[PDB]
Amino acid sequence: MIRLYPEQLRAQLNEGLRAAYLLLGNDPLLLQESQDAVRQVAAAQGFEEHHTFSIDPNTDWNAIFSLCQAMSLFASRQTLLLLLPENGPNAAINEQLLTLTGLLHDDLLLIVRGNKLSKAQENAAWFTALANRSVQVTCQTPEQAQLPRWVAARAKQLNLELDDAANQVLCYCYEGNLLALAQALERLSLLWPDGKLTLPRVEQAVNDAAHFTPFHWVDALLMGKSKRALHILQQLRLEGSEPVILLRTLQRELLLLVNLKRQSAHTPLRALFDKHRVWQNRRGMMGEALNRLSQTQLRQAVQLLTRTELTLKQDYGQSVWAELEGLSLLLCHKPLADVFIDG
Amino acid sequence: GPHMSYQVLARKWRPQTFADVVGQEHVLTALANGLSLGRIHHAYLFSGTRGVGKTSIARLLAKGLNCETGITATPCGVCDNCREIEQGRFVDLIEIDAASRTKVEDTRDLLDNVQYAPARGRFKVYLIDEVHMLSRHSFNALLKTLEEPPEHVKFLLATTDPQKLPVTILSRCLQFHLKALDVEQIRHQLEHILNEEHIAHEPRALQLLARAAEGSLRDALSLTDQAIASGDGQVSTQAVSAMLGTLDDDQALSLVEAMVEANGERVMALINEAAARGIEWEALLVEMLGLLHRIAMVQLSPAALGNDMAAIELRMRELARTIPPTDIQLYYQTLLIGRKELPYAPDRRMGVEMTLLRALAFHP
Amino acid sequence: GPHMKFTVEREHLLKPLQQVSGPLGGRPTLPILGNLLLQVADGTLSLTGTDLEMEMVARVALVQPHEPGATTVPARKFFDICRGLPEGAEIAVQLEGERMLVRSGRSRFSLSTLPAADFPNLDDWQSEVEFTLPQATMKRLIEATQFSMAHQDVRYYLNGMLFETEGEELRTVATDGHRLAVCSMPIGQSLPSHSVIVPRKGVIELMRMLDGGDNPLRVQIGSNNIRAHVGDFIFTSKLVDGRFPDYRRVLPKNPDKHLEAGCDLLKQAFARAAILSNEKFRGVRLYVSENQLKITANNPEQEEAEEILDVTYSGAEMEIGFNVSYVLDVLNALKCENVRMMLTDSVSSVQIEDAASQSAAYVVMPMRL
Amino acid sequence: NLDDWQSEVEFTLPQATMKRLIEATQFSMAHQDVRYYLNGMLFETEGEELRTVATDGHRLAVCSMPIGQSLPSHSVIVPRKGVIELMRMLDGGDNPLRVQIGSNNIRAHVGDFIFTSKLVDGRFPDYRRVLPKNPDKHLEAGCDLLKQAFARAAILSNEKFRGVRLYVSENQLKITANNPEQEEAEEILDVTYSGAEMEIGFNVSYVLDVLNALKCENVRMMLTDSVSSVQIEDAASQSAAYVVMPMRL
RNA sequence: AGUGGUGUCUG
DNA sequence: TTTTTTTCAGACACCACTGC
Ligand SMILES: Nc1ncnc2c1ncn2[C@@H]1O[C@H](COP(=O)(O)OP(=O)(O)O)[C@@H](O)[C@H]1O
Ligand code: BEF
Ligand SMILES: [Mg+2]
Ligand SMILES: [Zn+2]
Repeated sequence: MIRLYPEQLRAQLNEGLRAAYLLLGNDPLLLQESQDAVRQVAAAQGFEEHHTFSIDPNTDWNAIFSLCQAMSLFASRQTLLLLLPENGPNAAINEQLLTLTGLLHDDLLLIVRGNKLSKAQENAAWFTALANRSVQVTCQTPEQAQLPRWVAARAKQLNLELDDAANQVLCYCYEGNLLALAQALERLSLLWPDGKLTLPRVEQAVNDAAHFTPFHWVDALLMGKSKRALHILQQLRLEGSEPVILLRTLQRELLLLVNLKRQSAHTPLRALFDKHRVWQNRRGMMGEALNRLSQTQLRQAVQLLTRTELTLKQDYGQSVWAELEGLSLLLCHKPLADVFIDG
Repeated sequence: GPHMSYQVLARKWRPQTFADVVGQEHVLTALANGLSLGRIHHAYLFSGTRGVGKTSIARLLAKGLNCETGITATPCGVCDNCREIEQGRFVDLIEIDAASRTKVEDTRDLLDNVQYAPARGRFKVYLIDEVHMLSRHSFNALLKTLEEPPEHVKFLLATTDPQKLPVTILSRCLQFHLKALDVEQIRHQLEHILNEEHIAHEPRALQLLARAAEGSLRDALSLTDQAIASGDGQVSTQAVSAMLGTLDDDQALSLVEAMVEANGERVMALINEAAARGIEWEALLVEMLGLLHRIAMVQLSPAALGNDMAAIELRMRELARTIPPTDIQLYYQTLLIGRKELPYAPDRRMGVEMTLLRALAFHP
Repeated sequence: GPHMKFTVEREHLLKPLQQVSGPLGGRPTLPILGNLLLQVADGTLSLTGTDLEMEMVARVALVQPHEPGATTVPARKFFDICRGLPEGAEIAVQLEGERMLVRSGRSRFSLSTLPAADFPNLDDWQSEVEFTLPQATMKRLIEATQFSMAHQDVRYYLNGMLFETEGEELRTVATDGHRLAVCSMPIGQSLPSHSVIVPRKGVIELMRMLDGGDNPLRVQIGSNNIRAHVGDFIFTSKLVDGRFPDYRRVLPKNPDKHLEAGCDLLKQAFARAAILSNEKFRGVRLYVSENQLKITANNPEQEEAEEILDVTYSGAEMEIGFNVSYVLDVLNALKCENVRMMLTDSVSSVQIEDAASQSAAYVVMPMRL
Repeated sequence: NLDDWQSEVEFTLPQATMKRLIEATQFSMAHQDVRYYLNGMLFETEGEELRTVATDGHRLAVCSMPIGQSLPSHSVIVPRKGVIELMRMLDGGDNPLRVQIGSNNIRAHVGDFIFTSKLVDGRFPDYRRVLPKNPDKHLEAGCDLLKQAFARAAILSNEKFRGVRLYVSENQLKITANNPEQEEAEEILDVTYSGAEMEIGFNVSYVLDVLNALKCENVRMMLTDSVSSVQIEDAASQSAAYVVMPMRL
């Protein structure tokens, strides 16, 4: 199939419409805008009737097959849509997706929306049979190092003037929150029809919504950015994240750091990285962290992490978020006191 | 004020025009611009904090939508239809307590009411308070209606915890986030309310009430009515302060402040207060431990203060900047030891008192 | 005074309350929409039941002393009291304060009521179509199209039924996106042309109000509401907005081939083919040749039925794919012995109608073959 | 399978007889009560009579029917599930019913098939002491006449605890009900009676079930005072008795 | 109303 | 490239499908 970013989708849609469109990724906003563009282009070429379905173990597949095979009294040119579940094309769903891949026709246009597909796990069969004459659209959230240029492009295409300061403020409050970021730009356009956004204008009309995953917290710890890591920790506290997930995500990299710092006396860090199968972008930040106050924080932090783990897993009142703040501050070149470490 | 003062300040004082709303200027300005320019989204999700006006803003927006003078940011005065929202009932404006009617059947009836024409107003406006409580199937039905809503239907959703709303609902709703009111705004609105109620008030009592409100204007209004209750139709500073102290539960922070300052009589007075309130003592020790731990983390890095403790920011700063880390370490160790030995004491009260006595006796 | 002096037998009150109850009984949107509205006026009792969209009113004659009062009382409790009291018991209900007293021979009840000023009433509207019609004609008009209505479709206009007043005839139209049912009958009177979309609930209640006697069913339609008078029962229902799909366009424009057969044989053949039709991808295939009609379906079992010699045909050999539900419902609604279908093309839709009775016409959009 | 070679009691009983015997007592059982001995029906055998007793500590129901065959006195508690499913399978009154009760399990041969169940270990209470021992007030009424009046009163009854006050005066009976909404229902009925004015407040569902169990035309109620129980039965027989212990509200 | 499932939150 | 969670016990809340 044609693998495509949202940038050229319009162009591809102007070239022609394929049998099936697969909108995949973890970003609600990018998927939604891609689906809207696809539906508008389809309606331009006569696809008037729409449908929606949620791919679920309790869905009625017979209705989908009936509407795909049969035609309607009006608006014969029809389109169909399916929301894939959180996990993806379950093993009980691949066969019926294959049937749909057989039950299609040039009259119908299929839209597939859901999270990213683990291609290493799921491939061929359904995937290749669509790949015959289909389009894959990858709509994933831009990361922190990439978000500012995305926001600049969005401001340019919405006819706004964003300076670097407003851009970084917007990139600060809204991460993993591209939907609310676009809504914030829309609200700022509504607030001032001038279209010129400065620092105070965006600063006043913005909330610290954000959305982080424990990987962001662990990366912030490895870079040793105190404010960034603490902001991430507060955000996962407010979001309601399970602290034990944070514990495991930090523990994996912390034990890797302990192993690397212990073995670095006999082997350069490059061969250790190769031994443990760690990737290059990970390699850079882990090399930055390994020579940043090591051999003391790597056992003191393991001690504090064990304290948090046992306290979390014995009682039911939790109250481990402050201890996680202690960890966030220990691994960022801000030494703590033995009083809180030992307990 | 009213015909015998039974009518509550909270409900009697509710905005009827956009200008009577206290400074939630963001949503008001954006909505006024959208209404005047004709740029209308299908749904207008409102959110924020309790008692900061999201239901008031939604009601005023419904009034502006269905007013016969046209889509205006300023609903007029008489406009019988535009009046029916406040006094009596309006046919086309449906107000649903989504907390009372969470079921997919109760919302099914109204989503089947969607396709019928509005009686008088232009828009079949829906005001769904506490929208986060609809079940999964109620949310599915609401989303299905939000995909292709008719041009005569608008949805107004208000909630306090939007995180429970699905992303599918949030993508179709232009969420307007309301920020917790400042102490100045709350104090000014309370001043205006009391001045127009012909209620004798002292300036300091208003600031005390605003600080005690925790950013919610309705909290300030309820505390104000209660303060008038504690007295005879006058909001006196002494009565308000006594009422606030009676309602006060911030014992651990005051205990840490007085223990670090080495103020034995104040510490014992605060322990007496915590005893008279029937406050758990192990919980008191845990709160003091958490406060000391947070003070230390702030001393390490100013970013350790999250948005969960915006009420007690300044004091924390004052304690973190002025107290060396050695003293905080010693006090944390002392209170940890005391909480460890709390069960084996004459009673919890004496155990907490003795732990605080040790912490004072350290004098480091 | 406060007492809405009221006195009637049970025999003349059980059926009117049973009619007025309607949708009441469950959880209402507003707490008052579970209470029947009782009104006394000019020697008549008015029973009213409202759902904020439907309005059922019953009139009962008063031949005993009465007082002009009105109040709303819980529907289920009042009905349970009314039927609980013995046969021929002269109910005497009066009012005082906020409680109304029900009385019978050697029995008393007290019920909590709400004011009549708060109970909703559907606003008066101007009517453009004043229409009167016999009972059986309306019964057939509804029954011949109710099957083809949408089932909670996302398209509002698909739900409900279309009423068209054209010249001397009234027409009922129903569509679900794949079927079309049209029933047009003369009414003996001239009316202005008008088009109205009636919701599913209104159609169901219209079918419900039908009596086995001879009473002129009076239909009065405005721009946003429909009203039906049947004896002393009055029904008001608001309408569904939008545009109904123009049934004239979906009607096969220029048919050229046609099959003629009977209702019972086709019914049996399609019922037999249904068993060999999978629920997944439900449908049938019709092989049509000269005086030949073979009905099969898609199924892994790969079965077949053949009754080709029971049909008359004069066109070319070709195939059209219907669905089990569509054809079964259409033939069931076509009770006449003879039946015929207009095959135009495999892509185009097919008309089912009687050999000489074209008033009830159905249009089925086939599959893609 | 059948290791219960010896049985304590044996019955060759008509199906209709036990159908009435259970139907006249089933509604008074206890469902998932903490008193495990009350979560069942007591079959009691004495002389030629078999009795079913069911109580939940708020109502007692006893029903006795002759058999003709002399049997030793015995007591057994059949749990709720066993007796309910035996009642369900007890159809086709033409075929007789065989009953085989041992010390630990019960068997019922219905038609051609066999049913097996276990027993409740506890010992059922003595119902003779629950029955009032000095009924000084006796009143009579019509079963349907009384029942319809109770139903009409129960229409406006407290939905949580369906309770009515029954007053007895000279040749007159009064049933008064109210709900938390103060909706008052009052029914007055003509009875034959001789005694003193007395009020007693008891549940409505229990009395209605008692009346439905007695498919008769004349009903006799026996009462002692406002605080003790009421013994309801029919006036055409003494084979079925019911004890309703009132509320103190 | 009985039964079974999903899911979320409290220690 | 992906990479993400202990537990036993209990309390609600909603939504089939049944059964009258
Ligand atoms: N912006 C505001 N202006 C004036 N009063 C307010 C405002 N916000 C809250 N209130 C007061 O609080 C009371 C309840 O407000 P409400 O808007 O219902 O809060 P919520 O957002 O939690 O639904 C109102 O009657 C009003 O007195
Ligand atoms: F009405 Be609010 F959300 F407290
Ligand atoms: Mg609210
Ligand atoms: Zn107005």
